Amino acid sequence: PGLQTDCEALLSRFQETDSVRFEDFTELWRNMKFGTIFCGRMRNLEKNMFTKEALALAWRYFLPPYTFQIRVGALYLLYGLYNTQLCQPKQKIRVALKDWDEVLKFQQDLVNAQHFDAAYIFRKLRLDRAFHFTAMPKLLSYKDPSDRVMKLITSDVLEEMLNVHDHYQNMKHVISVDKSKPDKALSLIKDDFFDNIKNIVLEHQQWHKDRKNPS
Amino acid sequence: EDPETCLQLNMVYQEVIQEKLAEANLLLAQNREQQEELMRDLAGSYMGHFMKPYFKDKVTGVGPPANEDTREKAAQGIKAFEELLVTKWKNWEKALLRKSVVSDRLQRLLQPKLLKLEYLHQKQSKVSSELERQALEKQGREAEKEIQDINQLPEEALLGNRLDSHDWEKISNINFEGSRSAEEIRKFWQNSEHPSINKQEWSREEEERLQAIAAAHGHLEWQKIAEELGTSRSAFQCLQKFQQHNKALKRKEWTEEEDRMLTQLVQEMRVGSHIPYRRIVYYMEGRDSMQLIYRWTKSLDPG
Amino acid sequence: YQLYRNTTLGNSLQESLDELIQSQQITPQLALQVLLQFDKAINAALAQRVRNRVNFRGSLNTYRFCDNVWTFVLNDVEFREVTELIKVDKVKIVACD
Amino acid sequence: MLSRLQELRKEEETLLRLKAALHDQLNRLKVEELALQSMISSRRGDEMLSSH
Amino acid sequence: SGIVPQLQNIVSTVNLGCKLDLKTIALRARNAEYNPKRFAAVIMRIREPRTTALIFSSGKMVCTGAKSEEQSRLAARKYARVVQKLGFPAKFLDFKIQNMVGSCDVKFPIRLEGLVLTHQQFSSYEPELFPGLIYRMIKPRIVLLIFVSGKVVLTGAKVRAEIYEAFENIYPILKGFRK
Amino acid sequence: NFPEYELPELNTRAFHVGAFGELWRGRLRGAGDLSLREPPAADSDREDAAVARDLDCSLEAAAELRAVCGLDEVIPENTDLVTLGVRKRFLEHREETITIDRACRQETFVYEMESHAIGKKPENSADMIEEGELILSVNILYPVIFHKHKEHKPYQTMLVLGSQKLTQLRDSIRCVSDLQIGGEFSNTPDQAPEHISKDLYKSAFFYFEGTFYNDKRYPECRDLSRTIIEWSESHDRGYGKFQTARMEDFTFNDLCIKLGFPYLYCHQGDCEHVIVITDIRLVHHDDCLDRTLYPLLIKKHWLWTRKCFVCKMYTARWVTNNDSFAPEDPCFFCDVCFRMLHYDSEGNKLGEFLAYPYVDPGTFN
Amino acid sequence: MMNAFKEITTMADRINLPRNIVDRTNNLFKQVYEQKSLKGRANDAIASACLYIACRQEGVPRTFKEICAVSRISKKEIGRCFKLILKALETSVDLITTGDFMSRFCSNLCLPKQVQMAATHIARKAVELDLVPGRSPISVAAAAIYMASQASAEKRTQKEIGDIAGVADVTIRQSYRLIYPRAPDLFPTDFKFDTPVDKLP
Amino acid sequence: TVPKLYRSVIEDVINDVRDIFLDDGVDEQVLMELKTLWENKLMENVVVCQYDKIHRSKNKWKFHLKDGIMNLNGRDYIFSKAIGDAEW
DNA sequence: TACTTCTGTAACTCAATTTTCGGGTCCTAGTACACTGATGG
DNA sequence: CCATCAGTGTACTAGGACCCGAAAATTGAGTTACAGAAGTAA
Ligand SMILES: [Zn+2]
Ligand SMILES: [Zn+2]
Repeated sequence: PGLQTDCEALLSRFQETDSVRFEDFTELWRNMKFGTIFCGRMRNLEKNMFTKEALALAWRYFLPPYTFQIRVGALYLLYGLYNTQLCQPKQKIRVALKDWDEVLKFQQDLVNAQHFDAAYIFRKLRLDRAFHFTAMPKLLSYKDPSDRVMKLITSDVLEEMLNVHDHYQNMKHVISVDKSKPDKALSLIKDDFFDNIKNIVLEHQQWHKDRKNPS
Repeated sequence: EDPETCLQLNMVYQEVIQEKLAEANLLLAQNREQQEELMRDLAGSYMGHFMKPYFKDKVTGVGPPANEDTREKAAQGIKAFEELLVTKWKNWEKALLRKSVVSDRLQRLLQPKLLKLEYLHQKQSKVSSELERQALEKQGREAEKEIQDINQLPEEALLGNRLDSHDWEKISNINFEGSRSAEEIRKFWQNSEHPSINKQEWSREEEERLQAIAAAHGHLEWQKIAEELGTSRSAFQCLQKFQQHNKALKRKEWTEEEDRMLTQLVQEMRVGSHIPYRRIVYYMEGRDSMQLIYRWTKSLDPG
Repeated sequence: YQLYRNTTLGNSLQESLDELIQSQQITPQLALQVLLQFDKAINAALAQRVRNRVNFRGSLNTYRFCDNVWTFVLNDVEFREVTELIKVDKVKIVACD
Repeated sequence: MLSRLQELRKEEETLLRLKAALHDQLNRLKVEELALQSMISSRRGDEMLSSH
Repeated sequence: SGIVPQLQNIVSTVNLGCKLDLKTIALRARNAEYNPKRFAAVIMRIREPRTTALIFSSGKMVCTGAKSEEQSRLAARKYARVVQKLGFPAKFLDFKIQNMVGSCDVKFPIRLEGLVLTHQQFSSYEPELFPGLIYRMIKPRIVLLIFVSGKVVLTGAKVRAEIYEAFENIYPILKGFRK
Repeated sequence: NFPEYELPELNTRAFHVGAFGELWRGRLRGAGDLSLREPPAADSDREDAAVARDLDCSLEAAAELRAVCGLDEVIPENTDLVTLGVRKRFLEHREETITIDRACRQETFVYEMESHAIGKKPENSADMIEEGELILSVNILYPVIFHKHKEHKPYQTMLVLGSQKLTQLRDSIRCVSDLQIGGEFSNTPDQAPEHISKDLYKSAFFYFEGTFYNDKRYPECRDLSRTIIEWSESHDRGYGKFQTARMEDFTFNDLCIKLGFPYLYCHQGDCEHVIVITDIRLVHHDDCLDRTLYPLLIKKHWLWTRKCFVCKMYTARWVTNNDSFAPEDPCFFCDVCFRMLHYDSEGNKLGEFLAYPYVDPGTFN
Repeated sequence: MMNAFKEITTMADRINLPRNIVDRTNNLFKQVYEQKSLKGRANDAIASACLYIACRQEGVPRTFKEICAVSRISKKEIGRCFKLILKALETSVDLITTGDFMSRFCSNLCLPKQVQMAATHIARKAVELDLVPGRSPISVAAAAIYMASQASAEKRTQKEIGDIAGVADVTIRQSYRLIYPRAPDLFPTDFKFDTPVDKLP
Repeated sequence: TVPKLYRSVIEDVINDVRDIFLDDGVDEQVLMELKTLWENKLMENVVVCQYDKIHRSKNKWKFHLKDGIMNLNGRDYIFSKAIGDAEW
């Protein structure tokens, strides 16, 4: 009942700072008084149910296909929510087996990137034993996602491609027995590969922006 | 200088682009697996299909035959859950019962005379005589008069005397669509819903007479109590009224042994702050949940 | 209807009526009238006195249709009443409507 | 849930376009390699005219 | 191509040569059906050739469901023998195969719209009435039901060679309209 | 095997619980996370050193992280958010519409059942559960006692212990069908009560994904699944390749099942319950750590209790059919009314009726 | 020969179709009465078949269910007589396209012109992309109309579309699920709406 | 259940024919002894029934039977609806 | 009074259409049951 | 001061129509024989 809106607003206000430090998250927590989200008269049953829902939502936002900034913000959100609970038996974040690899590699990347704040937050969460290592995220009965284009093509990939291409042109210039002209048997190389991929990516982002722009 | 350098650079370029192609193809395979998951979501599908007949056919819809243990259990007269299922008698159900009984009696009283009239007509068809034909016509007129008399019979004389055998099983099928068994309908009609059972509100004089008769005659022969009460009442109604106005039904006074029993039962059947008093009552003799609630909240509470 | 005068009930009625005829205690016209009345009564009772569904599986050996009567002969048949099973080697089903 | 469906299908079309471009690149690379083999064979044929 | 149609049904007729009392056959046959209020023939079924025979009072029997000419002839002879055992002077005269229905799959989707556009004088494609294109082949008097799934059903032929030649004639057109 | 969605959000592919538990324990092997111990200036230095070694950072950096990342009720609530605003409006509405404002009996009952045994340490220290025991949050669907059970299915959820022999949950599932007393006591109600159905019919079996684990522990037990297997072996019923077991040489750790998929548990002839495994998780330190009582009833439906049709003060100790006094054919009486209505002076039944001992499902289940 | 032109005129009036179609239907009826290759068929059925043929020929085809609802015979006889007339007259009719039933279907409904164009484009692109192989054009038109209405401001349920187009809601669902995943690329690029095309039932 | 139905049928038939017995000139004692004889004498598998729908697939027969009395293994059973399947 | 069509049965094909079949779905209306809140002798 | 006895706040029932989707079944056309009844048409 509006909890998802609060979580999304907090994550957006964290990402707009373009920062990973826990100091910004703490400042946002104090300004928004998010620690009072659990405040309010509610008996133990509904209290723990709401805590379960909040932890599940935060963990869902912490996992892919969200961006790195959103994932780290959701990590701080999980830390703050779990550490600030009114339930005597603090509710635990449900962790599935299939998602353990993603979380472990995310932590490894965080520590590798010198983002010691998020790594220490995750380590504190693990040490406190705040995780219920279940089989599936939820009991079974009866945004800012991440795109694959950036994984496929980015600045470094195209830089390497064009470096290879220009080196290729140079060795073609030097291979021919005569310096005047290259051999007629090797002239099929395409110069529009970079242009073609640029066209594809610009069309993709144009579609994306005209999509997220309302009619 | 020599195209060998062209070969080396070229297959290393092919290797890098082939690694890129393999990664892209793995992404495509993952995307198509996601799409397959999504279509099976569209093609996916309850708890109700299992409840009592977990194993059931998809052509007949019947489960496996009852186990020999089930047959032995039925032999010992252990009522199943569906056999002990009780449902209240709705007002429309009562009216339907009345109408169905009236129609049943009309049909049962008409079929004999109608068949007699049909036989008389058949005899008239082949009589090969005239004076005998006129006599048969007179008999048919008498039969038709009897049929008319039966048709115009009043409801009071048509209902019966709450002890005559009607076709209660037909009512369970034609009139009722099967929601009530034949025996249930028979018992409800004979004991409770018959007009010969006084359903009017009890009077103070009637209640006093019932109490006096129960005291003098004993509280064990309620059939004779109802018969002697004068008014047309069922033994069940008399017993119900006596109990609802009785004063020895509950013990009305607490004892040390009863307090100890209540404390032991509460400590045994507690799950925390939830104390189900209804479940505690039935190990207590002649007690109600309100009495236990008051006793455990006011006196036997440790606090 | 000339269909239900073949079972145990209808047969026994037939021999009882015959026994009265040979005893000179009843006339054949009344006998046939009673037979027609029994047919009507049994039809009405079965259509209105009975509520229970059976399901039978078998390998239909033969069938036959004529003058509005089906005559199935099935082999290795199993009937399923409310809860019990009845297995028979061969069964004949005579249907008429 | 059509939002993620459309996002995924559009990514699918984009990555099929990338695969088409890369497959054309690979085909032309293989044609170039065949030309390389042919012309290197022809050129090396000029020095086995004097062998032991 | 290398694929050939597989016969699914063969309708043949024979003259038993004597009038029949359908009531007696219905009352004495093993698997006969006789409903004069629904049809004027006795419907008999047999298991070994898996065929259905309609027997008429005039003595003309129609056997259907056979998957081969020899099977159809054997089924017709079986029905003739069955009628003979019932006390009738039934013979086997004028046995003729009247229809041959076969099915096949060219194994590729077909564009029916283009086919009807370029073969308007033969094909009749009405999606409202039937989801399949009806091609009235002219060289052999055969009718082909052609579906977008590639399945082709040939009907109306009296000989197997007719079906084979009709499929050979139709296959190039379908290949040219390969969706 | 890895548990994955067989259905989008409804079911999981069949996997061995043993492999899943082994994977979980190997991915947390020696990580200091599976402890099962109660939570505990000198320790600050050790914590800083541990952070430094785990995160490849300096001691001063570890101290800075520890000090800066520290933790960061009161009835009034102001400057509300959208969800907090909704909660405030709901509280105001409840205050203005309610006069007592207390937890309802159902709420307290559910909470106490859920939290009946949390953090309860063993009295012996020898039944302590090992670090990682694959708790199964099973649920048993109640039988169709009242008619409305068909519409909405009530269930009782039990936290079964992994690597726990079967027949330990079967002996723990509390159902009224095991307390049924057979025979008819119309002639005299003072007969010695016949052995409860729990003793006469000890047979029972689980069915988990095409495998009938029959409870053949006792000599009185015999294969109930034999009838089902023979029924399936008949002409054709789709079901096939049925398996069999003994149910005492198998444990929940050795079971291959799905999550959220209805499996069967039959006992007392034909009393059938739907077994659904909501989820499987490793044992934590904030839940029960005992093994003597771990087959623990976490929730029960609190069924209704039948009342005597004569007096509405007591339950139904007897059920009468074909009664010449009752209005309804199946009529429910307590001992007092039944005795007063069905026996003249010494136990001679008055009229005609078939009386049976009735155990209230809402009292013993 | 009479009592058929009057019946044809009554059928045309029940549809409010123009007089040129009526004249073509009368010409076809006179022709088929001249060949008499289908003498055994009822005159009313021949008139209905001629009316359907004329409507199909002039470029405003109707559906067999839209002639059955007007005529006194069932769709089976209408189709049989249609085929018989096409065989006897030795003439042919161009195959119906999904865009022919767009204008009438969307005019019977209160959908705006923008939604009509959107549905027409969706259906044309869907048939071009082979998303509905071998399915009747009317079902595809109904599915396109449904998606266009659900995405647009004015929403219509499957029932109303089925009644207007004479297509069972089950057929609408079957033809809608085939084009369900490809909803956006079928829509016009410049299409305004209040309910996102990105989310639909 | 079958004995109850048989008894009810006997009672109905007797009640219906009592009028003919009275009219034609035979005493009701003959009726009573008829009832007693029928009841006393009441003490190949054949099913006599009525067909609601005999569906025939390629080889699968589906029988929908309105009502019937069957004589399986020398024991009489009654059904008000039969849904059976068979393979020829 | 002719002079037609229209039934079955067979057999594959496909889409469209209907049927129906178990279960759910939502909504109004009592129902149980621990607790409160005086209430009176 | 220990019993009373309406109210109270729920989930849990009770009927009461009512809907949603899936699976099976049907229809519909294509051939061709065959005999007899319907169904207009003249
Ligand atoms: Zn049980
Ligand atoms: Zn009582």
